[PDB]
Amino acid sequence: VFNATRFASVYAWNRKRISNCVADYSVLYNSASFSTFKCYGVSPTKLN
Amino acid sequence: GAISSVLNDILSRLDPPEAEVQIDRLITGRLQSLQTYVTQQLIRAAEIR
Repeated sequence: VFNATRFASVYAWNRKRISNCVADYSVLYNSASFSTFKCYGVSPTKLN
Repeated sequence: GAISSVLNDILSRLDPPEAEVQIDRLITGRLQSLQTYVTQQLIRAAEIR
């Protein structure tokens, strides 16, 4: 998702299906490795 | 007009400054629902009285 080899175009984007798993999303907000992290319709810390 | 009808859904999803905007819509709506219900019951009470 984030550390992929290469991304696709803005119209043929690579849609990765994430299913049957768990992972921390609040750490991504405070990972200090992204420029912007803004969630719409949900808080970035509460969705974790 | 809110993002969701369940109060706990907005409390569990949005931050306080973002949830209060949507929670206020539910409060404004649910308050008016009671004002309409109480208004009818107050009027219907006078009819039954």
